[PDB]
Amino acid sequence: SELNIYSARHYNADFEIIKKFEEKTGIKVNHTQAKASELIKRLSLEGSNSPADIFITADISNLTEAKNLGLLSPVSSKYLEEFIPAHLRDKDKEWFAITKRARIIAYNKNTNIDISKMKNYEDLAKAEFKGEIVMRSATAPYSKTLLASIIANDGNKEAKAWAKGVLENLATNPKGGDRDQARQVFAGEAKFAVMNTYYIGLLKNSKNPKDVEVGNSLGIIFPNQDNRGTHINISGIAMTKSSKNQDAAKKFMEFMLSPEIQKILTDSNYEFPIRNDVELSQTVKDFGTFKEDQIPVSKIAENIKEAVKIYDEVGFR
Ligand SMILES: [Fe+3]
Repeated sequence: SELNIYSARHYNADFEIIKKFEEKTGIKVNHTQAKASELIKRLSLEGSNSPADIFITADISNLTEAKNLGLLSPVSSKYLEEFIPAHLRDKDKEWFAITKRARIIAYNKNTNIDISKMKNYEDLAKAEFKGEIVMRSATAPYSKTLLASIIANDGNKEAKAWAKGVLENLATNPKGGDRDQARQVFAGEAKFAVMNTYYIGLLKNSKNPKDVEVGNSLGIIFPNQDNRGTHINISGIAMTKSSKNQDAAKKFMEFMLSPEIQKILTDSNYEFPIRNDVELSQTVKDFGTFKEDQIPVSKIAENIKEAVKIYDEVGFR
């Protein structure tokens, strides 16, 4: 049992990546998957005695929460610092992006839909869109971090108004993740879905013909193009403080930023690579170009508590 990974990622593409690491290094990987909230509690209760070496997330704020709970340890790697831009890794060297993703607003491009008035995140909360929006639970990392970014940019008053309006505008109570919101848009149960870009790729390229149809129907609004740009989040990685296979851990972290693995992440999981010398997959190119929010993801995550607070006060959960 040579490397223990606790991962909140939820993608079949990761199995190939793991196997590739094992074949390269001879290290066997023990892969545990659960919700980030459950992995953080588990690392908290296991403490110093945890078998965990690596914590992997699909969200910045999950990494920062683990950090701020003393659950991680710094890794100083020339390899990671050379290929990951400073804005996409912890100043204190305890977490590191492996990919980027954008949380966008999707519509059914196989319909005539006026998207002229759905340009910014704030537009989701607008009375005119009552009954026309779908979004997953406020307890989801993607949901919490998106609201954190709205607080970071617009402050808590506007953020609360936004959360209230979104709640009031939901076509249905939240059910499932991003792909279920996409299915709702395909089916005509809602006009707009808040979702991550890579799910569009996963759907368009799915083994399931029904999901291919859903994916093929989706058009992308990259919100806030006229101003601050679209919300970016990261999938990221850290060494746990509990790590006893630290050699292997640092090897795996560097491996995640290697050319072939960054290529798999965009080719097979439709995410944006962190490395600036890896070609995007054709599906990802097809999402189109867009302006990104320039706020550091670390600063977003500083507003995570107020995000959970607001969602609670407004009546989510
Ligand atoms: Fe995801």
